[PDB]
Amino acid sequence: QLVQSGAEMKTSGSSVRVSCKDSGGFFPYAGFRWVRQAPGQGFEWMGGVIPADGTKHYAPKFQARMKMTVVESSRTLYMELRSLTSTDTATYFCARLQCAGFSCEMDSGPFDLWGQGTQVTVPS
Amino acid sequence: DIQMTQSPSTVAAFVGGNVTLSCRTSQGVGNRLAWYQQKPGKPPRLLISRASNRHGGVPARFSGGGSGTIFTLTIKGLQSDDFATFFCQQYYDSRETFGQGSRVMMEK
Amino acid sequence: CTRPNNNTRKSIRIGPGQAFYATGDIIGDIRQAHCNVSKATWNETLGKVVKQL
Ligand SMILES: *[C@@H]1O[C@H](CO)[C@@H](O[C@@H]2O[C@H](CO)[C@@H](O[C@@H]3O[C@H](CO)[C@@H](O)[C@H](O)[C@@H]3O)[C@H](O)[C@H]2NC(C)=O)[C@H](O)[C@H]1NC(C)=O
Ligand SMILES: *[C@@H]1O[C@H](CO)[C@@H](O[C@@H]2O[C@H](CO)[C@@H](O[C@@H]3O[C@H](CO)[C@@H](O)[C@H](O)[C@@H]3O)[C@H](O)[C@H]2NC(C)=O)[C@H](O)[C@H]1NC(C)=O
Ligand SMILES: *[C@@H]1O[C@H](CO)[C@@H](O[C@@H]2O[C@H](CO)[C@@H](O[C@@H]3O[C@H](CO)[C@@H](O)[C@H](O)[C@@H]3O)[C@H](O)[C@H]2NC(C)=O)[C@H](O)[C@H]1NC(C)=O
Ligand SMILES: *[C@@H]1O[C@H](CO)[C@@H](O)[C@H](O)[C@H]1NC(C)=O
Ligand SMILES: *[C@@H]1O[C@H](CO)[C@@H](O)[C@H](O)[C@H]1NC(C)=O
Ligand SMILES: *[C@@H]1O[C@H](CO)[C@@H](O)[C@H](O)[C@H]1NC(C)=O
Repeated sequence: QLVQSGAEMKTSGSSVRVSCKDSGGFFPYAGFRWVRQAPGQGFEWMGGVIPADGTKHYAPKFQARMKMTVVESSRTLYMELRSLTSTDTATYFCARLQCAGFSCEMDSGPFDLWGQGTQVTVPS
Repeated sequence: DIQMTQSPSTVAAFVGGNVTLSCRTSQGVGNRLAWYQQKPGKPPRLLISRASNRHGGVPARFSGGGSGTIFTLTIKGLQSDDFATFFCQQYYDSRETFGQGSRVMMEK
Repeated sequence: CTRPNNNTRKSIRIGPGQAFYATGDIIGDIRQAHCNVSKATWNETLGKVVKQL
């Protein structure tokens, strides 16, 4: 399962680093996604990283603010959001693309395995 | 990009009752459309892929239909564990985007 | 030179910790690859070559 860092609270301007460790492998086999959920309104695509080829794919909005890394030793994805704002308060999820048995999607599927969430609140 | 407008938002229902949602895309996605279900705290739970194909652990009471641009989700016989916020997702284009949710309440 | 189909990888596990990256699906309509060489500036360089030959 994917397990994330605990809920945090930051200031307007500071940088927040979320984390996502997947206990069970799935690192060189599937492609993971970073999705944040504003309070009580839908989701919002924010990134995607295939750790087998090491290809990152940032959304256009969060293209210059954030950057995501991979650490193969500890098997952890990181998402560092640099320029916070009062509107970046959201529950941040890391997901994983669908795996139908032993053949895992790497490029485009529905997210079937989610993380518990990391409630980042930034008031200002 | 691709926009998903979920038609019936926050529709009331009672246990053992019919309820039909609707997810209408901006541009056609073929059949690449998934349906999620999130209860207030948990992360979402994938229900349906390919807009009709259910998953392991989803009851037969759920049903995804439609194709092209207009998709639906029909829960025929409701139960007290199905009242949540349902999201529809296209995974056609490069970055998959979700709807905005469509709650199902319990006021009898 | 271009390849206009949009592929979609799908990694298949064929053993203990070693995967086979297949092609799961082609999104859209399938279209033949090709290459374009501008006929003007290609015929002109063929003229140059045939002059030097
Ligand atoms: C290779 O196989 C092992 C063994 O099946 C996989 O690890 C195990 O994966 C299962 C399935 O997710 C985990 O069970 C889960 O436990 C959580 C609670 O932590 C529960 O909420 C889920 O519903 C599910 O029952 C199990 O904990 C896990 N065992 C570990 C990590 O020691 C492994 O993921 C597989 N790896 C690959 C690359 O396929
Ligand atoms: C796979 O490759 C295909 C190319 O055949 C991609 O389809 C094209 O995707 C782009 C954006 O990624 C679409 O451009 C958009 O067009 C609309 C006009 O409807 C415009 O308003 C937008 O601003 C944007 O420019 C393009 O229409 C679309 N071509 C189609 C649908 O025929 C596809 O996104 C790729 N998918 C993956 C998963 O890689
Ligand atoms: C192969 O593809 C390249 C593109 O990578 C083509 O070169 C590009 O051709 C376009 C014309 O279709 C050029 O646009 C020009 O833009 C300037 C201003 O930027 C404008 O003043 C011109 O009237 C024209 O619209 C573009 O600059 C050019 N790119 C480069 C780097 O030169 C090329 O034509 C293609 N060749 C074949 C055989 O398909
Ligand atoms: C729900 O609708 C179906 C037909 O679409 C009908 O057969 C069924 O009896 C309905 N159930 C209720 C509880 O109204
Ligand atoms: C392929 O043909 C079917 C048959 O009408 C059509 O419904 C579908 O939209 C076509 N696909 C594309 C990508 O044009
Ligand atoms: C190529 O160029 C030569 C002269 O530069 C001309 O005689 C000939 O007709 C051209 N061929 C084509 C196919 O344009």
